Amino acid sequence: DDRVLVTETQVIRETLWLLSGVKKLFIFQLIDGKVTVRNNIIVTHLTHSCLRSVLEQIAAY
Amino acid sequence: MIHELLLALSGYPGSIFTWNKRSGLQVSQDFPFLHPSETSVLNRLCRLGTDYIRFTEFIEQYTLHGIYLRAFCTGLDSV
Repeated sequence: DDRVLVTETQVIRETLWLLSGVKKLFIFQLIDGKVTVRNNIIVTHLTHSCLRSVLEQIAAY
Repeated sequence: MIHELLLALSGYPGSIFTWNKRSGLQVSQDFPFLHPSETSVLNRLCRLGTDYIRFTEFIEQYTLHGIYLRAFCTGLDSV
C-alpha cells in the first residue's frame, strides 16, 4: 500500500485551514457534508495509525 | 502576487485573475509556485471582488432615469 508521506509542519497549516472553515483541502476531504481524513497520510513517526487517530478528533471539530 | 491581488480586488483583472462577463472574478487554474489548497480561498475572496466591479460598473452607467436614481448612486459610493 502506497502513502503520500507528508511532512510535519504541513499538517498544522492544513489543520488551521480546517479551523478557518475553508474547503477543498488535501487533507480532510469531505464527501457528503462530513469531513473525513484521507487514507495515505503518514509521517516518519506515529506509525500511520495514531495520525489517523489524532486527525479524527480534529475532524470532529 | 500580493500587490497583484490587491489590484484584482480593486477592479483590474489580469492573467492570474481572469474576468468573465457572466460568472465573475475567478482564478484561472492551478499555479505551480503557489499551493493547490489556496485555489479555494481566493475563489472565496473573489466573491467580494465581483460585487465591487458589478457595483462600480452600475455606478458609472447610471442605469431608467430620475434624480432619486442619481442620488442613490451618489450615496452608494459613500458606503
